Amino acid sequence: ALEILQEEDLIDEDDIPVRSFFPENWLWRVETVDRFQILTLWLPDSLTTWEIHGLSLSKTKGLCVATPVQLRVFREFHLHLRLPMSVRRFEQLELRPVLYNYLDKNLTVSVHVSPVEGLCLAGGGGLAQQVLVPAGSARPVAFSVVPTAAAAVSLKVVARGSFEFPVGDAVSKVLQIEKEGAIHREELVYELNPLDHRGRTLEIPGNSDPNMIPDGDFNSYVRVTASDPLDTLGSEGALSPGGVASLLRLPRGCGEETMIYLAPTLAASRYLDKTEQWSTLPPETKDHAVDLIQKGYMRIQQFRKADGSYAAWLSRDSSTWLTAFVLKVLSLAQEQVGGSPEKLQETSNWLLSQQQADGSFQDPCPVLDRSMQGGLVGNDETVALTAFVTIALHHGLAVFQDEGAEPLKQRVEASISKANSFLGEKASAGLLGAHAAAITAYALSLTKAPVDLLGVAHNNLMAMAQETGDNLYWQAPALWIETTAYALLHLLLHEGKAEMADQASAWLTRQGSFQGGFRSTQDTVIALDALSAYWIASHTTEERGLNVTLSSTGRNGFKSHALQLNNRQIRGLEEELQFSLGSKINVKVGGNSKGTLKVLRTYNVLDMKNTTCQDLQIEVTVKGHVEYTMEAN
Amino acid sequence: QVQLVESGGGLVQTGDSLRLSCAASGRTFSRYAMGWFRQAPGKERELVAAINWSGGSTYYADFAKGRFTISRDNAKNMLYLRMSSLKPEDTAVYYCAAGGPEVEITRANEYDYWGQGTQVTVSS
Amino acid sequence: QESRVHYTVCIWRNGKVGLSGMAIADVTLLSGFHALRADLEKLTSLSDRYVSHFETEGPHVLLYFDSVPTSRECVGFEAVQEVPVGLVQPASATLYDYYNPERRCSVFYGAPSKSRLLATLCSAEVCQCAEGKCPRQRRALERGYRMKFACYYPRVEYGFQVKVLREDSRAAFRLFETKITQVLHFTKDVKAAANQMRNFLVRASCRLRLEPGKEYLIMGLDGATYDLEGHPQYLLDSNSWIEEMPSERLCRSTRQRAACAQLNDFLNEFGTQGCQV
Amino acid sequence: KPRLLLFSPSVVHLGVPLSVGVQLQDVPRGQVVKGSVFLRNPSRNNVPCSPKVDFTLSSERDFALLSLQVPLKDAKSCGLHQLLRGPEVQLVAHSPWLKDSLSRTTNIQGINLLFSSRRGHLFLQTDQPIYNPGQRVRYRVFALDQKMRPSTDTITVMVENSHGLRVRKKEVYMPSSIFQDDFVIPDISEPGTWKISARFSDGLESNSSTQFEVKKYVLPNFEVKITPGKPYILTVPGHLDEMQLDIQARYIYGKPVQGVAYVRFGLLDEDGKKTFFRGLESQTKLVNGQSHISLSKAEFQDALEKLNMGITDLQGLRLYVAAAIIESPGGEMEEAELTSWYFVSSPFSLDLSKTKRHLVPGAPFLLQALVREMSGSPASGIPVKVSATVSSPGSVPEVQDIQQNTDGSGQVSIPIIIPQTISELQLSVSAGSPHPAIARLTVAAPPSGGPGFLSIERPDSRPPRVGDTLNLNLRAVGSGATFSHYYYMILSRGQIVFMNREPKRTLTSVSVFVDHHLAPSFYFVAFYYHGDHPVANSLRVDVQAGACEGKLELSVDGAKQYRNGESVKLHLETDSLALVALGALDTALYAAGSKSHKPLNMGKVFEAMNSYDLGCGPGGGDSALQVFQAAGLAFSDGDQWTLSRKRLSCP
Ligand SMILES: *[C@@H]1O[C@H](CO)[C@@H](O[C@@H]2O[C@H](CO)[C@@H](O[C@@H]3O[C@H](CO)[C@@H](O)[C@H](O)[C@@H]3O)[C@H](O)[C@H]2NC(C)=O)[C@H](O)[C@H]1NC(C)=O
Ligand SMILES: *[C@@H]1O[C@H](CO)[C@@H](O[C@@H]2O[C@H](CO)[C@@H](O[C@@H]3O[C@H](CO)[C@@H](O)[C@H](O)[C@@H]3O)[C@H](O)[C@H]2NC(C)=O)[C@H](O)[C@H]1NC(C)=O
Repeated sequence: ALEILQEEDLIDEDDIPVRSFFPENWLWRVETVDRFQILTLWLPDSLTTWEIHGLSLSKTKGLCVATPVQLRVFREFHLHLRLPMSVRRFEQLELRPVLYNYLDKNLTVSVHVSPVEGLCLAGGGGLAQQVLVPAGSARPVAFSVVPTAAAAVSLKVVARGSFEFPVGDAVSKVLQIEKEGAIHREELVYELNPLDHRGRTLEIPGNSDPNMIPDGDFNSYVRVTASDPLDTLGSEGALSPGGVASLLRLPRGCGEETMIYLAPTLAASRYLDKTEQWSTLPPETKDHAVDLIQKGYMRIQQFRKADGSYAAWLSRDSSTWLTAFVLKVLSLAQEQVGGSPEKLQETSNWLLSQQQADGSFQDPCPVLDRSMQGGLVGNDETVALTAFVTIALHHGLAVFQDEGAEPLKQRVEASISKANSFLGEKASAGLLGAHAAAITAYALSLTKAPVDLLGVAHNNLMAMAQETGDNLYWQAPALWIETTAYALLHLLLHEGKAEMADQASAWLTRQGSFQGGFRSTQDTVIALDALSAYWIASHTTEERGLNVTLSSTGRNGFKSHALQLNNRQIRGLEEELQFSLGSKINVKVGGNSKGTLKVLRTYNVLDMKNTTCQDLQIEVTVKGHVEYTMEAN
Repeated sequence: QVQLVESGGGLVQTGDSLRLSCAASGRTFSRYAMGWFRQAPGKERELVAAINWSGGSTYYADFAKGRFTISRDNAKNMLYLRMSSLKPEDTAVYYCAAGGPEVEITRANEYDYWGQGTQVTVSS
Repeated sequence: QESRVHYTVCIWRNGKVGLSGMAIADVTLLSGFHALRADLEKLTSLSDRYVSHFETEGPHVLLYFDSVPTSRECVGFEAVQEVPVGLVQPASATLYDYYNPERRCSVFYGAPSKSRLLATLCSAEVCQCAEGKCPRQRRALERGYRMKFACYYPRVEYGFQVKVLREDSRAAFRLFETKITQVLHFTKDVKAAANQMRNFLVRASCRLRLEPGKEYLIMGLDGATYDLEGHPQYLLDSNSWIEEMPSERLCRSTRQRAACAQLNDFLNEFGTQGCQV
Repeated sequence: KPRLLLFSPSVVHLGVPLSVGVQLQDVPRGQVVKGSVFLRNPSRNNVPCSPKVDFTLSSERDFALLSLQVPLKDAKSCGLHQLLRGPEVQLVAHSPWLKDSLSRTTNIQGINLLFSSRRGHLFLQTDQPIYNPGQRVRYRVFALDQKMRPSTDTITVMVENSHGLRVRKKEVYMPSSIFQDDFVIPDISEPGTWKISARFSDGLESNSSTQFEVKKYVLPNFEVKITPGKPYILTVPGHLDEMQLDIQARYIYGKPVQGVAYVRFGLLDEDGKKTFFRGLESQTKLVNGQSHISLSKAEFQDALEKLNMGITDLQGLRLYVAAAIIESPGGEMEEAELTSWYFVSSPFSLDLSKTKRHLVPGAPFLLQALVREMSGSPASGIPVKVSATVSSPGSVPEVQDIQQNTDGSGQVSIPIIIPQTISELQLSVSAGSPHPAIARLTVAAPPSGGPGFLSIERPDSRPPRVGDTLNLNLRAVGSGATFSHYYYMILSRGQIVFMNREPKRTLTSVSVFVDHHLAPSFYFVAFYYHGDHPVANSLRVDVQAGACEGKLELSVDGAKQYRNGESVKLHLETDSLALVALGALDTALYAAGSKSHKPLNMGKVFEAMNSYDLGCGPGGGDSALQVFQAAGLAFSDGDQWTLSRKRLSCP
């Protein structure tokens, strides 16, 4: 009756070109083009439109991109086989190829799926299905497929027409089969600390889970993160670069009068160098400050006597404190001014001629203006004279160049070490002064004292630390600025940027923030040498390394992955980590930074419940009789 | 690898016809594209004809259009070259060559696999 | 003259604790049917009409529903036949949520005279295909030769003569518990010996009657399923050689003396030496 | 009374020659100066970070545009990489003319600058915008320098994943200024966006990167697009605009889609909370691949009563349209959203960012604005009315009203008359009829001292192309003309391109040839002196070129209509010997992306050239120092000098 059909009036199947190559990007080549070039290429089997972009990079006319070409492909009679994303084995799916007819003829097309090993098809794969497709319309041909293999099965779907009008298309496409079970991610978090002894070496357990599918293993990756910045909020500074520029003064009067202008000018230059505030000033101010030191270096050379002894005038007898005070300054000016090295070598020779029998230093006649000496004038004058030459000979130790003065340099450090037998005896006595203890222990840590005679002056100085409010010190007082400034230079050598030095630096910054700045000589020079050493030490963070090494044994044999993280640019590293199984893993950690290790082991887990439609529901039942062809009995 | 064997060539006069053949071992012959080349003595390789990896469309050189015909049978792993109207300047060693899908046509260096080449000599 | 069949579609929800809203019904008909349009717009002009919009083109019916209940709600329609169907095969039907299309439900449905799912043999964790015509019982002497079929045209993997015991009926199959008489050749099951428990299964829709208590010769291809007791399990289908061994009333006769000698000399050549001389 | 002038851009880039301008001013006739200029590092004594270049200026040849070579070997040996706080360096001109004649304290005059290790241009594109997990990723980089020519310096590339961790790192030489590489996504990787960075090995601050998405997807067969009739909707209480949309639904290969379009509606806020409409759902049949849906005005106010709001509560917000069609025989579905259809108060957009500030009293104020359609193209033919109210200097305020239409691409240029001794200027700009867009602007006067003022006007307000010679006029306003010459310079891409002078005349003009060196953006800074005090003004002129120096045209000829597998001759045309990097990308990938990635066009190349632009604003200044450091210059005459800026902040 109404059962009109074709019966082997069809084409040969091998006369149909099979569509098999479906990329998503192609033409990925770089050609060398001398003005004009033709590339003769072949279009793939995907029926879309293509956007062909281009980029020209010439050595004479530079960079240029092209307006892209919309290239359109069209087969007019074709079938589209859109797969699902991933199908499991022993999960029945419906392949849906859709026939497309853009012609003006009522066609009759037989569609079959070619039988490939790895798929259980309807009837074994040899059976075909006819459907007639109208003109300008589209028709689907369903196929209920269940897979068998675990890897990949290349299936081919062939649609062929009759010889009344020869139409035909065939699509071969590889189906991806998901492994047995569901995915499972396991995070083994470990907070790293190679510093101290919290995790310098450790082991990691395995994962012989009874929920493991035995052949469904994946790769397991490692990733490591060093989340350790540095908070800037702990260094306000904010010392004014205008009152320091007022301290760049010309040397004026005699030997005393010059050094209350010259030594704050060098200490303003050495502060503004090491705090790097020459950008707030014109750069003419730097080369002005060189010429103030350049004229002032050979100004005191007029006052130099013929033995390395210094005084205010030539008729006045020489002072021991003033000769050490210029030797402290001109040693630091040897970097700026290329003066005579050996003339300063005989300057220290006069200071060794006044060596006492017990290790002290004695001044036969002092300076006239005793406000230049600062907080030295008091009951412990002999202690403050001895420790100040110890600072002065250590700064002048770098002037002793080559081997021509090195036998005299042995006589310098022997007179220092005999003075360390006298300064260490007064420091282990106990009751020193406030200023006299701060200049003593700073002189001991420069010239490398023995540590049993060094730390007993450390704890005796830290006992005198009366603090109030949120400040820590030893209306502005003029004498207490110098005592805090000598203690801040000593504290940065034992505990560099400590809990008290971060607050004691903020006290005398406020003392120099008054109108006029600092109000004498020694509280100006040493505190600008103290806050310059603090500003470097508060802006010098460099914690790095984090060496980490992992090693394992198993299916691969013995393999190991070593990696170092920290260049403080990258936020983390991840590697592939091809190790064995969930078994046998050794970790060795180095470096000195805080880290966070994460090991991501991924494998396949058990099946459990299907959970086949519990929210929405759909059911359909059909009854009746349909005519069929072929089959068997 | 997938290998190639040429046959069919020989001595012939001017204006005759000839059927070349290219046998192909291996299983993935339908995934590679083919092309007949030639090389004159003294000159380098040039293209005669080429056919798609699916056998759906053909390409011919500017002298080879109309006179020559390339065909592919993916069921027997064969490549043919139906030739007609021969000239004495067509005397060359005719090569059979294989290449990928994203390959160029005029570039001889971009094809992957090659045969040994057959000799077609046209006299007058 | 035109012919037609009738459908019945019933959906509901349990999603009062889930994602609510409206719904789109997306079903697939058979491979050569298209829906009758006048039966579908019967549910567009009613008061409690359920369907608010329809559009069909061939074997594909789209139905928009504005309300989903917790109880059974059924809509039936018809579809005519264009071409005869060349294969027994199910189809799908997917019910999407209208505001959240990734939350859906896809349930297969089968033929009215046949079953729903495809025929497969599932035991332990590994299943096996079970399609492809039906195995036939050959009698040969009442009606190709054995060595030609054993080595060259399917390459037969296992060789066994075996004794049939118990006939079960498990799901859509008919199982046969057996007992090995003589081991001839083995590919899988390396540890096969005599008097072992083997299950041979057959498709229950086929016409194959098997006689218990008698000894047959069964040759074919190995399977990937294992039985309930641990032995490898074998499938009777296409490319399987089913001949019963003749009784001693028949081979002691004079007419089948040289005819049984072809059968017994096959058991000694293939059982002790195997293929290729 | 005599001055030495020193100009440079405010940010030095290392490895790049630094353009240094030098100029004598108010110098006698028979005088020749000599000297040098170099980069100097303080706090490492005075070790130079550059070899010096000598300059010699006569009294008649009194200006010189120098090129100070900045090598990386001298910049590391002086100690700039070991510097603390921030990246600062000094440009120093050395001459004994300041000490042996002008009696100043040093033979040194200079300026404070910032230095940067960012140099060159790196461009890089990927194989795809979106990839499945387990797919090969191909990428290319392209190495160029400051002069937009291919560079050969050694670079380092790295690949950062979806969480932001380095999974691959290569350091490769550049003999041919390209680098192809391939790597594979892991099979079990999470979705996200990855980041391929490229950076020079000795240039530490070379940010250049693009991003690609990783997502599980199967490739679609058809792209769904939602196009409204207008990109806006008026929320005037007397009139509501219509809400009609067109859903074109076509395949990737050209032909329309036979299907049924299923539409849901809703509203969306700024946080991202979707509020759908229960009811009012649309289900339409596609004919010729399009579906014209319409939302009625009676249905719209009924849905707001269900959400207990009204028409006055639509001040912010946007109307959300989500559409998902189903192919009527195919059974294939794809989705599309529409998330940029805002409830607006006016159909036009005002952009007064091209209008300069700090303008000269006694000169015409140039009100230049840009009129654009709302979320659309610039519109022409729209009237703009400006109510200019000058505030009180001690007298009554006066109101001016000047109307002018927009010429081309929304460009309007309205000069208004500003007299002397202004206190401040208040603007009330109205544009469009009906329902106008408004903008208020208060600009401050220069302070009441007056050393002299300089006005810069532009007669041809059209944006010129490459090859157009543009004329500008200069008039000195508000002081005695004791000066003799004007001096100008052209700033482009953070360098000093050209520098010349022009003599003073009655109605003085100068012609500037717009070259291809002058970028899509260049500055014009001109100045003079009144005694010993500077008077300056500046102006920004954009160039609407948008063309390559060479060319690259791709063409597949014929009338198209190609089947699969056919031979295609791709034609390649270029002006020079060029390396041509090609790629043929699938347009169906653009529908599979959740956020559709925008690739590399020529417009991204021109905006990479203005990344080195050091100027902020249209130009001008109430001071003469504020003209220079808003243009990106540093300057010192010996007494007045510019402070160093704090990177590209510009508050
Ligand atoms: C491809 O096949 C279709 C059949 O599905 C062809 O369509 C049909 O065209 C005929 C034209 O005579 C239609 O017949 C008419 O029937 C109406 C019934 O009311 C009658 O009033 C007319 O006088 C005429 O006899 C027929 O209805 C129509 N089929 C359908 C389903 O509408 C189509 O023409 C074929 N294509 C080609 C290119 O031949
Ligand atoms: C230059 O390179 C650096 C590193 O090589 C990159 O810098 C930074 O990238 C992050 C991206 O997460 C930016 O962060 C953002 O923070 C804002 C909050 O202010 C947040 O709203 C954003 O969503 C984002 O998370 C960061 O600002 C940026 N810059 C710095 C100095 O850390 C980047 O590749 C390049 N930097 C720039 C500014 O282009």
